[PDB]
Amino acid sequence: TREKAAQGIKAFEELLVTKWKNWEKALLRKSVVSDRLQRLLQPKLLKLEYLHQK
DNA sequence: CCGTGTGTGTAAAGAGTGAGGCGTATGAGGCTGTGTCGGGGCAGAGGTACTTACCTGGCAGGG
Repeated sequence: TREKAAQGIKAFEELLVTKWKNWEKALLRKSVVSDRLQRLLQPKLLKLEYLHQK
């Protein structure tokens, strides 16, 4: 299995394709939005906390 | 008269929840012990009609 993984190979699990469900699309939209917000907020939150501690 | 454009069977995926049994984990029980801490009483400050009597306002005199 080592030799087969090397030289490249596609195991059966890695080839499974599941058709995307309607609700998964909304879930991904909400996920992207929320994580973009968190990444934008973390810097300002740390800035504010540092200012308060100062 | 042979092109093609649409239907159809029926189990095969595709999810989509849902269910059931089993196996592991937990508990409860005295026991005995030892540090500790919330706890839970524990009392405690500390905040219907008629008649008679009594009181008040008024006008009156007195000095």
